[PDB]
Order: sequence, then structure tokens, then C-alpha cells
Amino acid sequence: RRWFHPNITGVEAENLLLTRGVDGSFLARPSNPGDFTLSVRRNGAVTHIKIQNTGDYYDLYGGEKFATLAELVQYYMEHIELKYPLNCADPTSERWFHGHLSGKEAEKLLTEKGKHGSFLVREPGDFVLSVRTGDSKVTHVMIRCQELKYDVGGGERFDSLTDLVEHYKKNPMVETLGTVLQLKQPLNTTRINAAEIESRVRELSKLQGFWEEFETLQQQECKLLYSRKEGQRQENKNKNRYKNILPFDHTRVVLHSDYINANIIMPKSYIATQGCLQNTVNDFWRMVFQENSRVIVMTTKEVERGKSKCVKYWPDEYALKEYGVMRVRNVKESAAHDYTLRELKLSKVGQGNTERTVWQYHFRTWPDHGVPSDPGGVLDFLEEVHHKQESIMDAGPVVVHCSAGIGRTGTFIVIDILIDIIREKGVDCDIDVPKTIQMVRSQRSGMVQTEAQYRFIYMAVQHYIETL
Ligand SMILES: Cc1ccc(-c2cc(C(=O)O)c3c(-c4ccc(Br)cc4)n[nH]c3n2)cc1
Repeated sequence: RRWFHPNITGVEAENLLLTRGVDGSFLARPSNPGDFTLSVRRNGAVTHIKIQNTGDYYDLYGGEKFATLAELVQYYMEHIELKYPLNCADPTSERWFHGHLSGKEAEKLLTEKGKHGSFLVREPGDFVLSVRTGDSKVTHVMIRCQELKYDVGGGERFDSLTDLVEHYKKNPMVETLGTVLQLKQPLNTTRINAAEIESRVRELSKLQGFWEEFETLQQQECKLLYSRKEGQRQENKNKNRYKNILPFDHTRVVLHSDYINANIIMPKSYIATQGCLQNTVNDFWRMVFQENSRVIVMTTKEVERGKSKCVKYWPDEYALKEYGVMRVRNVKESAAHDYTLRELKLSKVGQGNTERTVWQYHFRTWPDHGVPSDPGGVLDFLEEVHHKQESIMDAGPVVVHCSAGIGRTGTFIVIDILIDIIREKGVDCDIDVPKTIQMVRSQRSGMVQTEAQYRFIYMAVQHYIETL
């Protein structure tokens, strides 16, 4: 993911491309903060293409809609031509990069938070590689910066700290008396005690800290390019709301004709899916039935800004409808402040004994762009959803959806995952927001789409602990 330059300007981007690149060279950078710019070289000139993400997907101007920036780049490199990634040397979005950090502070961190193989890189004008080894000690390796090249006092001179770190991860530096300086995993600084979330939110709100943590998580997306072949099949093309936002094959819900754009999320399980299309309503009810799901979480209006986000897949109040082999009666609608509850009865046509109640929780007040200013409404809604799921003996995974089923869906599921760890293990437990997002993202592409949702997840977890 070296093509992503987090701290450069358009002018700097143009100079890089016209001097260090050729025609077909490109890079992506953050813009209007929240937006992104694909800066490409074509015929000795630079084109700047806009990428928008209000929380649902990456929308490339003159292109398609994508689950991740890595996925957008992989597509255009396998299909203006995107030929040569212009590499970034800047290590700010690296998990191990701590910058302004002292030898005592680094030793504190490796001693408490660290285990064997834990390492970090901190900053005169030179850098330090601090490693923990044992079962233990901490070793400090000097990193000379000479003419914008990095070295450990001898051997190879690297173009960036990244190339240095990667090199010494594969071939570890061996101390004269046997000890191999293994770089096994970055120091896990994002793992915190739940009860101290407020202190971390304060530090993250300083000069922002939330932007560095999120982009460091975004940098790990290139490790999640799992196959999405079933979704690409000719027979399955129009079963997708967005042609390029597909389910991973290894986690997709298989229907026992077997396709739905949905994925099982294992942290109580979830099904992360898209908003129904006219032609997938019957596939949605087959899935709910088969999975034995008793709760559905809808986090979108049917129509937002004049565009259909999800078709009406449920009958009107008191009405009975058949959707293929599946039968649904809307028993009762209950309208709360932020949401509407719909009590549905699902059964197989021709089998009276298969009947079960499906509680549909429709959140109706989420803003068209961005996230709610306060998490109270979302938390209260999640609490009710949790209590319903809990009261139902042997219930299947909770179905969660919005439009593409990755942004608002991912956000709701992750909050639910974190507030659940707290429920079980109590206020004195460890929680790691990006480790949780990364674990959910390996089960469905681009789960949690923006920095605004990322910050909202932190605000949600903080507000839950405050009222505990
Ligand atoms: C100065 C400074 C600021 C922020 C960080 C930092 C550290 C980590 C980390 O590895 O603990 C991560 C992560 C993360 C965590 C686990 C997994 Br699996 C995937 C991503 N995401 N964002 C992060 N930011 C480090 C130094």
C-alpha cells in the first residue's frame, strides 16, 4: 500500500509524478477533508481524480464504487491508465512508527504492553529501533539517516524506514552472543483498558490523533485482498447493488441459486448484507430462514437523497405476502423516536410447523452524510436489539444491513462487538478498536468506511461506559 501518501499536497504530488514517475504513474492522497485524490501522470501531465466517501463507499469520479482504496487500485491495475504505483517513504501510517518518543517512554511501553518480538521505531535526526526479546530484555538499534537513506551502521542503505524494517523482519539482526533481534509484531499501543477510554479519546482529540490511528489501520487493508469470485460470476452479477462491492468467498452466506451478497461475521454472530434489490428479496428471506436469524437491523431509509438504498422487503402492517417459497406476515409496527420495530412471522409455504417471529429494527434517523452528532440514540437502539436477541432461545445470527452493507453496517456491528466485551468481562477488560475493525474487515470488505465512523465508534464505547 506504498502508493498512499497521507501527508502531501497536490503541488507536491505533481512534482513527485513529473520527476520520480513516468506516464502511467499514480498515487492516492487525502484531499475537502474526508475526500481523497488519485493523482495520475498521462502524456507528461498530472490529472487529479476525486474519491468521495460520506460513509457508504469510495466513489471514484468517472469510475466505479469501491469497498476499499486497495480494492479500487487492484481493479484498475487488472483492468487514464493506472500502471506504476509511486511509492511513499513517509512512515507515519506504520503501526511500529512512534516518532517523537524517548528511550524511557519506549522502554515503559515494551515492558507493560510488549511481549517477545515486539518492536517500535522512534526518533538527532536519526531513529531508534527498540526491540523486546525473551519469554526478557529491551535492545536499542541506532538508525542513521544519511542523505535521505536509512541504515543500522553497516550493509545496505534503504530508501525508507519501511524497506529497512521489512528487510530486518525477514533477515533478523543477530547480536554477537546468539540473541536474534526478531521483529515479530508492532507494539500494541491501541489496546487499552475500557475504564480509561475517556483518557485515550482526549489524547486522540489532540493535535488529529484520530487521523493517525485510522490511517495506520487503513494501511493494513492491502493484507485483506481475499477472493470474491462467486460475486464476479455472470449468473451473480445483477445480485449485487454495487458491481465491485462483493462478498469474500470464504465467509459468504451459501444458500441451500446459492448466492446472496452477504457474509457471516464471527466476533453472537452477524450477517453483514446489502439492502435488497427487487430481484434479491426472495434470496434475502431464504437466507433469514436457513440461518434461523430472529432479528434484522436496518440502518438506512428506503430512499435517501432521491436514491433507492434498499427495496421494501417486508409487507405493510397486518398484510401477508409470499416471496417465493417464503411467507411473511407483518404482525405489528411499533414507532419509537429513532427507529421503528416491525414484528414479522416467517414460514415456509406448505409447512405450518416452520413459523418463527422475526423482529426487524429499522433505524430511521441516521444522517444522509456523516454520522449522528451524539451516540445516545444508536446505543439505546443497540441495547434493545441486544435484549431481543438474548431472550430468543437458539436464535441465529443477527442480520445487519444498510445500502452496500459495509459502512453503517460495519460501524453498528463493531460498536455491538465492543459494548458486548464490556457486558461480559466488565468495565475492567481490554478493548482494541482497530484490532476489532481489522478482524471484522477480514470477513467483509471495507467494514467501517470513514474516520468519522471510526471516531463515532470511540464516542459510542465512551458513552456506554459513562452510563454503566
Ligand atoms: C504514535 C502512534 C499512533 C498510533 C499507532 C497505532 C498502533 C497500532 C497497533 O498496532 O497497535 C494501530 C492499529 C492496528 C492495531 C492492530 C491491528 Br491487527 C491492526 C491495526 N491501527 N492504528 C494503529 N495505530 C502507533 C503509534
